[PDB]
Amino acid sequence: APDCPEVCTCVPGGLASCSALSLPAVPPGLSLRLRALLLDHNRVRALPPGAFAGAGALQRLDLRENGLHSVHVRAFWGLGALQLLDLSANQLEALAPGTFAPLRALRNLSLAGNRLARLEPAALGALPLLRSLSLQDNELAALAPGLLGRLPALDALHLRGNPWGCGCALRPLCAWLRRHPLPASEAETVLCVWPGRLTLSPLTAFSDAAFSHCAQPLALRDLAVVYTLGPASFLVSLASCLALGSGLTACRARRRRLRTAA
Amino acid sequence: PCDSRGQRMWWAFLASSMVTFFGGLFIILLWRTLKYLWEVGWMTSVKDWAGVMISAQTLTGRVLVVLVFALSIGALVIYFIDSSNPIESCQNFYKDFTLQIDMAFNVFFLLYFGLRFIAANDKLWFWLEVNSVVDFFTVPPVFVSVYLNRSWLGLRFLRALRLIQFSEILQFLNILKTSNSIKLVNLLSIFISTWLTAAGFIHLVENSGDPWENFQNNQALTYWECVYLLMVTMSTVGYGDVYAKTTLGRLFMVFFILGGLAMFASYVPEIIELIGNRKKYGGSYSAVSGRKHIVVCGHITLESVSNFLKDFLHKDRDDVNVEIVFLHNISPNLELEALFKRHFTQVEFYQGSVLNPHDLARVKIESADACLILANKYCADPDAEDASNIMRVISIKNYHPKIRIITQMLQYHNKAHLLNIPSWNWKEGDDAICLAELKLGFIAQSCLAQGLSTMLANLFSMRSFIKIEEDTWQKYYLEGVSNEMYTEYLSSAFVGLSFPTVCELCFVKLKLLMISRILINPGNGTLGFFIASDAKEVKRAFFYCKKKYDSTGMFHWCAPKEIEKVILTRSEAAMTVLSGHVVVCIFGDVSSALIGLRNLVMPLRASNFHYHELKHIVFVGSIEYLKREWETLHNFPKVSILPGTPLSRADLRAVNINLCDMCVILSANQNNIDDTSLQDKECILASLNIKSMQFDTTGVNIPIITELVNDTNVQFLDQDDDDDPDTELYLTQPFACGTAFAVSVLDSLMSATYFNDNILTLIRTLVTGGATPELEALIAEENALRGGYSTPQTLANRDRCRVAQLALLDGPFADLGDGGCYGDLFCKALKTYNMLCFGIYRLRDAHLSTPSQCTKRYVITNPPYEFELVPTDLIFCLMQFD
Ligand SMILES: [Ca+2]
Ligand SMILES: [Ca+2]
Ligand SMILES: [Mg+2]
Repeated sequence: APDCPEVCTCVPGGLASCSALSLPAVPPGLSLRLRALLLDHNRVRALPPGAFAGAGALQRLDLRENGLHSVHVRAFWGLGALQLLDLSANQLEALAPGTFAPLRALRNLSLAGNRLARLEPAALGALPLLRSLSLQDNELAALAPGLLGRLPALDALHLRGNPWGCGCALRPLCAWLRRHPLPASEAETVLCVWPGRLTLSPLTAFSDAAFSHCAQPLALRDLAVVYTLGPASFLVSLASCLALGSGLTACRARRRRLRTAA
Repeated sequence: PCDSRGQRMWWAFLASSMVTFFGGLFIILLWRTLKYLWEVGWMTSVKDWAGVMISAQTLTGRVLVVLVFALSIGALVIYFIDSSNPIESCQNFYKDFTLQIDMAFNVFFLLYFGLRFIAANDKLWFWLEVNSVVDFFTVPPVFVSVYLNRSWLGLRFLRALRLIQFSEILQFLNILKTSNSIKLVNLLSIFISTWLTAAGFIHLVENSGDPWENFQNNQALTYWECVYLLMVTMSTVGYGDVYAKTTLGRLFMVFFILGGLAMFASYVPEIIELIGNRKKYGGSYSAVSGRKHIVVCGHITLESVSNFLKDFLHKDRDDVNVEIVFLHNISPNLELEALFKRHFTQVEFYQGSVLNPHDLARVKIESADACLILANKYCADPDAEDASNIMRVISIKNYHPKIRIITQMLQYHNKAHLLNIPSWNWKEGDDAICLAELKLGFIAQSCLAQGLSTMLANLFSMRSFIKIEEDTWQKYYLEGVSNEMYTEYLSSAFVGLSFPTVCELCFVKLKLLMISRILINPGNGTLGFFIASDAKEVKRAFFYCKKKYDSTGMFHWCAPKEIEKVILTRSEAAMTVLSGHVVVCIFGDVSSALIGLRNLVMPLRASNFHYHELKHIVFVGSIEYLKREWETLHNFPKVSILPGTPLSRADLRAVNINLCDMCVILSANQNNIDDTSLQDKECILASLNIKSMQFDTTGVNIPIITELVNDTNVQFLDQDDDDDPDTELYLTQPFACGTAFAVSVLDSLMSATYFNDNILTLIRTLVTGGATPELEALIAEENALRGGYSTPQTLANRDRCRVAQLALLDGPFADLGDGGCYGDLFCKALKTYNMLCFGIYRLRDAHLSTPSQCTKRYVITNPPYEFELVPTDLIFCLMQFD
C-alpha cells in the first residue's frame, strides 16, 4: 500500500515501525493514514524542517536513541494531532523557542538521557493539554521561574539524576512538589547536587521557612520604605547636626557672657 | 542557605539614591523660586561653628578631619574586600562583621555631610559637588541593604571619588604648605581616584551585563582585572587580552578614552618631574684631621675651575695634601661634573650660596685654611662684579673674621673699599690681587725693560719642563718658562759673619738663583726667593751644609697741573723734542669704563730714578676720557696729553712715535661689546698702523706692547708667525717677545699667593715701584698722592734696586759677549758690581747661522751655567741707586 514506507513495517490501523533499520534520516512519503510511527535506534542526527510533513493525523512519534543533537523550530509543523513524543536518550543540548508550539495535543514529552543544560520558558511554549513530563538524566542545573506556569495540567514529573543546585532559583520548582507529592520511591531519588550544606537533602524536605531569605516579591510597604529611607535619613542627620550645633553655641554663649568678669 | 539570588532589585538602591539627590535639588530650587517670587544671629552662629569644625581650626576640627581621612580610606578598603563577592547576595546584618563596620562608617559620613551642609555658603552649588554626590549614592544604598538584609555591589566604586578631597584635608591640617607638594598631591589624588572609579564602573557593568540583553553578557572580570584593563587602555598600549564586551562597557570605554588618555599623558610626566625635584649636591663636608682644606667660591665655571685645578695641584710643588671645596649656587653641567670626577679624591663641590651662613657652616669655613674668591674678569660692568665680590668677602668675614682670604678685584678703588672692612687682618694673612693694578705694573716694567712682563707672568704659572727635537726659538724659550718662583728658608751655614757676601757667587754650589723683610738683590731667619725649576731641588739650601719727592721718598711728586696747561696739539707736539720717551695710546668713548692710569705712571717714578733720567709720558687719544681720569692725573710731573686718536697717522707722527722707548696700546670700551669677534679691533688696527708706518725706516721694529682682552686675537698681532688656536698664549710669538699681555696669565697668582703669601707683596716691591704699610694707609684715607719737604731718613729710603736693560756690544762685559758661559757672565756681574741678571733677552733668529732682518727678541729665564751666548743680546738686571 502507498501509505506505508518501502523500508518500514506497517500494520492495519495506522501503526508503522521503522526502528532497527539504520535510517540516516526520516523516511520519505509519509501518509495521513498512519497514526503511530516508530523511528528509534536509527542514525537521524539532523532533523530537517518539515520532516514529518504529510502525516498530520499522526498521534505517537518515537525518536529515542536516534542520535538527535539539533532540532529545527519548524520540523514539527502541522503535527497538531500528535500526542506522544519520545525524544529521550539523545544529545539535545538546546531547544529553539517555538519548536513545540504547534503541538497542542501533546500529552507526554520525553527528554530523558539528554544533555539539555537549561530549559527555558520559551522552549516548551503553550502546552495546556500536557499531562506529564520526564526530565530525568539531564543537565538541568535549575528550572527558570515561570516554565511550569504555562503547564496547568502537569501532574507527573521526573527529575532524578540532575545537577539540581538547591537555592532560590528552584523555588517555583519545589512549590509544585508540595502540591504534587512525588511517590516515596521516586522521591528518595531526587536530591540536591551542589556540595554545600544541602547534599543528600530531598527536594521535598525543603520548606518555605528554610528559604525565607529568598527574594520575596515586591510588596507595597517596602516599595515606599525604600524610597523614603534615603531622604528621611539625610533630614534626620541634618536636624541632629543643627540641634547639636545650636545647643553647643547657646551653652558656650551662656558660659561666656555670664562669666565675662569671672 | 546559599544561592540566595533569583530576581534582581537594583532599582531599589538606585531609585533611593536618585530620589534623594533629585528631591534635594528640587526643594532647593523651589526655595529659590519662592524667594524670587516672595542678638547677633543664631543661624550665623551655628554656621560659623560648623565652618570652624570642618576646618582644622580647633582640636575637635583636627580630630574630625583625621577621622574623615581615615574612614575614607577604610570605606575604600571595604569596597575592595566586597568586590570579590557576587553582584547581588543575601547577608545577615547582626551575624556579619563587614556590614556593621560599613554601617558605622557611613553613619559618620552622614554626620559629616550634615556638618558640611550647615557650614555651606551656597546650598544649591553645594548640592552638586562631587563629595555631596558620592555621599548621596553611597550611604542610602547601605541603609537600604541593612533594611532588606540584601547587598548589591552597585555604585560603591564611587567611594574612590572620596579620595579626591585629600589635598584639602592636608592643607587644613597645615601639613601641606609649599606649592610643589600641593600640586603633587593634587595630581596623585586625581589620577588614582579617577583610575579606581573607572575600574569600578567597568567592573560593575561587565559583571552585570547590559539590561536590555536580559543580563546575558556576564564577563566575570575581577576588580584587579578591570584596574589592569583601565591601566592598559589609558596608557594607549591596548594589549587586547582583556577588554570590555558589553554594550554599556564599550560605550564607557569610548567616552572615557577622550577624557582619560589626555589625563594620563598630562599627569604622569608632570608627576615624574615633581617627584624628581631633588638637590644633588647637598649635604656638608667632613673635616678630616691632619689635612687642611681650602674653600673656593665666586665665579666658578669650567675654564676657571680647570685652570685653577691644573695650577694648584701641579706635581712641581711639594707633596702637600690640601683639599679643595667648591661652593657655587649654580649646579655644575656635565663637563664640570666630569672634571670633578677626574679629581675625585682631591676636590668636592657643594651647591650653596656664600651669602647664607648655613652654606658657610656647611663647607666648614670654621676650620678652613683659606677662602679664595674668583672674579668674572670678562664682565660687561666691572663695578657690579667688584660689588658682588665685596659682598662675598663681607659675608665670609661676617661668618668668620679669623679666616684668611685671597680675592681678585677688577678696579683699584674697590681695593681701598676692601681695606675699610674691619677684619681685613693683612698682618697674619690676607690678600687682594688687583688685576688692573698688577697688569699695569707689568706693562710699566716692560716699558722699563722690554719683555720683563712676560717672564714675570711666566715665573708664576706652574710649567713642567718640555723638550722639542727641532732647534727653534721655542726650544730655548721652553727651557726658561719652566722656572717658577719658590721660597725656602736659609741654611745654618750662611747665618754666620754676614748674609750678603755669602749670598753672592754661591749660586754655583746650590745650582739655583736667589732674589726678616722683603729682600731684592741684598748688597751693602730669612726667606730666600728662589727661581728653581721645581720644589724638589729647592730643598738644597737649608738641608745642605757643606717738595720734589712724596711723603715717604718712595716716588716723585710735583705741583698740581691744570688740564689746559698740558693739553697739546700736533704743531707743538712736533715742535717739542722727545726721544726715548713713553707714548700711551688710549681708546675710549663718552660712556666707556674707567681704566685707571695712575698704576701705569707711578711705577715709572720710583726714587731710584733721577729727574733727568725720568722718562716722559705722553697720552694720545680722546680728551674727554683723559678729562674723566684727570682728577688723579694732575699731581703728576712731566706728562703730556695729545687729543685726537691713535688711528690717525699724523697725530702719531707729532708725538715722535719712531723714537719713543715704548708705545702702549690700551682700550677701555672693550667691556661694552661682548662679541668675541669684535673685541680689540681698534687695538689691532692701531698696532698694525704702528707697524706699517715709515720714518725718514719701517716702524715694524718699534717697541710696542698691546693689552688684549681676548687671547684668541693674539694671532693677528704678528704676521711672520704660525697661528694656531690650539696653542696657549704663553707659547705665542707676540707674548714671548713681550709685545702682548692679557689678564688671563695673572689668574695663576692665587695658586701662588696661597702657597706662599710673601710672593704677592714681593710683586708689589718688584713692580709698581713700592708699596709700604704707610703709603697704603695714605691712599686709603686721602686717595691722592701728596708730598712734603725732604728729610734725611726720607732720602735714605732709596737704597732699592730697580730693573734695567744692559746691552752687550760695548762695555767691560764685551769679553763675555761670546764666552759661551752665561754662568761666568753673571758670576762676574755679581763679584765686580753686585748685579744679578734674571736671564737673557735674545734675538729670535740668533740661534740660526744665517743672518736676517728680524728684530723680535724673546726671553730666557735663568739659563744654565753652561749656556752659549751671542754678542747681540740683552741682559735684565737690578741696578742699585746712586
Ligand atoms: Ca717647573
Ligand atoms: Ca699670526
Ligand atoms: Mg673628598
